[PDB]
Amino acid sequence: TDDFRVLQAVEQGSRSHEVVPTPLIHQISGMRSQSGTNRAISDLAKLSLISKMRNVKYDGYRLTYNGIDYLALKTMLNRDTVYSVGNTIGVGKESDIYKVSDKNGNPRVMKIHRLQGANWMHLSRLAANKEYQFMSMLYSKGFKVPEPFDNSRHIVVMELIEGYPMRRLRKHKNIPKLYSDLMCFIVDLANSGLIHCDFNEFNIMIKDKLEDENDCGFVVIDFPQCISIQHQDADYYFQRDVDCIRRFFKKKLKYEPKPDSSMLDTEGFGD
Amino acid sequence: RLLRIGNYKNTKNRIIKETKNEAQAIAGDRIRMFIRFPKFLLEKIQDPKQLLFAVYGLLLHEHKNAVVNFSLQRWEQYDKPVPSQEPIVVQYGVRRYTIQPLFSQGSNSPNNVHKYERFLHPDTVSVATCIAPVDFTQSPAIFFKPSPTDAKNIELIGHGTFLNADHSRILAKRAILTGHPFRFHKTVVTVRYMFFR
RNA sequence: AUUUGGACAAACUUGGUCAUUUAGAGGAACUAAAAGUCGUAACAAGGUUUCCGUAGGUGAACCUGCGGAAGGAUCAUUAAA
RNA sequence: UAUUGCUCUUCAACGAGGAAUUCCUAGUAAGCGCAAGUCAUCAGCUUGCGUUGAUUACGUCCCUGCCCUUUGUACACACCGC
RNA sequence: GGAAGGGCACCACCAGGAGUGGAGCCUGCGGCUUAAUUUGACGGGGAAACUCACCAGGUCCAGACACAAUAAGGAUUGACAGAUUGAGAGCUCUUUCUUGAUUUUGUGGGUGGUGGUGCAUGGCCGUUCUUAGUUGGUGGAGUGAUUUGUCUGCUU
RNA sequence: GAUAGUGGCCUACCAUGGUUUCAACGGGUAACGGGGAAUAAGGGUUCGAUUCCGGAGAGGGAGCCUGAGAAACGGCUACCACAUCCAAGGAAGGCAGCAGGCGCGCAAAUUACCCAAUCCUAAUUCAGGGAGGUAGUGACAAUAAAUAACGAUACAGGGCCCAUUCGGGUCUUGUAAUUGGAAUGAGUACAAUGUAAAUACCUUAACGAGGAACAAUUGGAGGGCAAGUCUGGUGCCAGCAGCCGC
Repeated sequence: TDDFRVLQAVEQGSRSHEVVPTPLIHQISGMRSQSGTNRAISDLAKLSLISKMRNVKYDGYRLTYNGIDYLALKTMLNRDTVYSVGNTIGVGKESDIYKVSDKNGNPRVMKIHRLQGANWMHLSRLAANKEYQFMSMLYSKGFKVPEPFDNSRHIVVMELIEGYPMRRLRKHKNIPKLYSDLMCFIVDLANSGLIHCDFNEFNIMIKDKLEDENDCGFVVIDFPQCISIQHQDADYYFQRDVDCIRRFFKKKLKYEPKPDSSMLDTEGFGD
Repeated sequence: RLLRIGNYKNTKNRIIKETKNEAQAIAGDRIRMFIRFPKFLLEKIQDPKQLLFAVYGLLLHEHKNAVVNFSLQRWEQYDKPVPSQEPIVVQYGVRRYTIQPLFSQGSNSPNNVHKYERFLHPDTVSVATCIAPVDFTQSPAIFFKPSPTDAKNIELIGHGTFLNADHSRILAKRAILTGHPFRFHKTVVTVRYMFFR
C-alpha cells in the first residue's frame, strides 16, 4: 500500500512542472530520510523506470515508458482488474495488444498505448480516453462490439472474444441474410452519422455460438477510420464499404445482390 | 482464552479511579478482616509476632491471564546464558511466578510484529512476552532462577518492569538458507550449495 | 478595691465595594506517537500589472465603485554634434 | 522428426491483396541466372559477377526527423485557493 | 524559454518504379510446452556425430607436502586370460605372475590456484570525437563573476 | 496649650493659600541607604541581604511602668492570630541571639570546648559574657605545588668533526612492563613545640615505593575550535540534538 502510494505521489509529482529534478522527488514523496527516496529512484533507474537528465547546474529525472504501468496496475488494483501479465497477440501501430488474466482467472486484453517526458505518455492517455469514449458511444448506441472494462490512464483493458477473421471463413449457409446484414449495418452507420471506411475483411469478426439455434453476433474494430458524413469525401467512403462487401461476396461467397444496394443519396434521408 | 484488555494505561488508570471510588475503609483504620481461608492451610499459620504476616489487597482481574510483557535487563556480572524456554521465577507486584518467557527485542514496530530470540541478548534490554496474569501498578520486576546450591534459594538473572498487557506483540523465528556464488558470468551467477533438490 | 470625664487607640460587628486562595457545579472551545468515516483525499486545475486609502456584495476563494503611486521594458520620428 | 538427388502418382490454400510498411535517379531500378564463402549433403544465408534493361525527378523543407543558430527568458524557485 | 529562419537526406516528402503486410512455404525473435526445446541482441549462430555450450543416464581421476601406524615370509603397483556386462565402456576377485613402499588408511598448515572474482600497475584487436571552429598567450576595462577576441555589413 | 525644647505639634479665631511638563500627585519595586563589588583603551553597564557607619523591627497593632536614657519584647498590659500544661477551677507563651527541629525550596554546618586572647559590664585586679575565641562539618572562593629524578647497557637512528672504510670520542632522541644504585613525602609515630586544655601546622628518633596499583580526572577529536585518511557493531531507538549540519 505504502510504496504504491508514494509511487502514486511521484506520479502526482509529474503534473506540476516539466522534467522533474531530484529534490522534488525527495520532497513530493515527503518520506523520512535519504534512504527511501534515493534507493527508490535507483530501483527506478536500474529497472529503466526513470532516467537522469543532467542539464548544466541542473539534475533532473526523465520518466520513460517503463515506470508508469505499475501505477496503472495499481490503478487497476483499485478497479478489480488484471493480476497476471503477458501473452503477445498483435503488435499494432498505436498500441501493443497482450493477453492477460485477472485474479478471477478470466483472460482479458491489455492494449498498452505508446504514441519523451510528458507528450508520449499524455498522447497515449488522450488516445486511450478517446477510444474508450468511442467504445462507450458504440455500446450506448447498441453496436455489437467488445465490452470495455477500463482505460487505466493510457492502457485499455477489455475482454477477449472467441472470433476469427473472415479471410479464413469459406462461407455460411445463410449468405443473402449475411449480405442484408452487411448492407443494413452500414445503413445503421450512416444513421449514426458515421462511415467506417476500412470495412475490410480483416475488420469483421464473427463469434460462432451453435449450428442449430443460430444466435451469434459480430465485432467491428475500425477506430482510426470512422469519418462523419459531413466531411468532404464520405460518398465514395460509404460506396467503398458497400462495394468491398459486394466484391468480397462475389469473389469469396459468389453472391450477387438481387436488391440494389444503398447509395449515399439513399442514406441522406436517414439520420 | 486470554483476557484482552485494549489499552493498558487508560483502562489501568480508570480501574484505579474505580478503586478509589470503592475504598470502603481508608488507610489509618483498624479492621477485623475475615478472609476465605481453607482448613488445610492452617498448618502454616505461625506466631504473628514471630513470623511476619502481611496482607496485600488486589485489583480487578489481576488474577486472569493475558499476554503480558515484562522488561528485562541482564544482572551485572551475570555472564551466564538463558534461553527463551527455561522456567524462571519472576517477582512482579508481590507475586513470584514461574514463567517460560519469550525473549523479544523491543524496537518499535508499526504492525507490532517482533523477532523471536533463542537466548537472552547479552548487551541490551529485552522483553519477556508470556501468558501470565496481569498487574495494574507497573511494579518493579526481578527475575531469578531457584537453586538450593547457592546460599539463597535464588540465582538473580536480572530485574525489570511489568511493561504491558499487550497481546498484539507477536514473535517470529527466522531461518536463513545460505549458498556460495561459485562462478561468475558476472550477472547470471551459478550459486553452489544452497538448495539440493 | 471601686468610680466620672477626656485624649491615645487595639479590635469587633454591620453593610457596600474592589483584589484574591479556593473548592465544587455548569457550560463552552483546542489538541492528538489515538482509531475508524465522508467531502473536492484515490479532484480538476485555475488566477496571475502590482499596491495604498475608502465603500459595497461576497464566496472555498475574491470581485466591483472613486482617487492616488510605480515599488512597470521610450522604439521610431524633428533638431544637435 | 524423411541430409539430399531421380521416376510416377496425390494437385491444397491462392482470382493482384487491409490497417500500415521498405528501398530507389542510368546500366541505377527491376527481372534473371552464374561464381566464391559458409560446403561431409542441400539455400529460401551472405558476397561479387555478368545478360536483358523501364517509368519519373533533378524540386522541396510541406510530413518524417536530424541538426545549425538568433534570442523574448529562467517567476533565480512569488502568491494562492488546496 | 514550447520564438522564427535556413540546410538537405529517397534510413524525408512530391513524379513515379519494385514492393512488404493478402495466399502457401523457408528462415530469425517472442510465447507455450518440456526432461532439454542450451544461450545472446545476425551473433560466420548454416545444418544427424563433432562443433555444443542442454537433458536421461552410466562412468574414470581427484588430495600436494608434512605426519602416526603399517615391510620385501609381503604394503602394493602393473602384463594378463577367464567369471564379466548393463545399452556400451568401466569395476571386483581366481590364477599365470611383475610385485618392491609408486606403500594403504585417517588427518594437520595448503600444494592446485589448468577454483577464481576484487586492489593496483603497465598496456592493447572493432575502434571513434573517423575533432569541418574552437582553444588558450596575453591585453585592457570590471570587488568577485564578466566584456572583447568570439563583429554592423557582405560572402562561401 | 503641650514639650526637654523651637514648630499646625495640637487647640480656638482669622485669612486663601501651598505643589506642578525644570514631571507635582498617584502607581510599581523580586527597593534598607552608603563606604563598596564585578567587568572594561576610554566613556559606561549591572549588583551591594551580607564582616564598617547610619536606620528600622523583635508574630501583628496599640498603650505604658521604671529610669539619665526604652514607647524596651531574653520588661509589663489589652486586643487579634497561633500555640502549651491541666485534677477543668485555672496557669503559662514569644529562637529576624548561640546550637538544634519541622515546613519550604536548586539552595545553606555541631543541641562541642573556653573566657587564655580582644573587649565590655558590676560594689569591681578576682565574678560574668553563645560578645568573642577554639575545634568539628566545609572542593564558597583564594595562595603555594607530589603523582618521579639520574645513570649504565644494548638496539634503532640522527648530527659534530677525523671516514681512506674500519672505528675515535661529543651530544640528543626513541624504545626494550632490560637492569643498577639513589632521593623524598603522603601515611604511621617515641618525643618535643604548640594551645586554657587539646587537634593541626613548623621540627624530629623509628618505619614508610619500582611506584605490573601509595594507579588524575573532566570534557572532546566535521567546521567554528586543538585533536582520526583508525578499527569493529549499527544503519528495525537510527543523518544525529547550543549553530550549520553532512
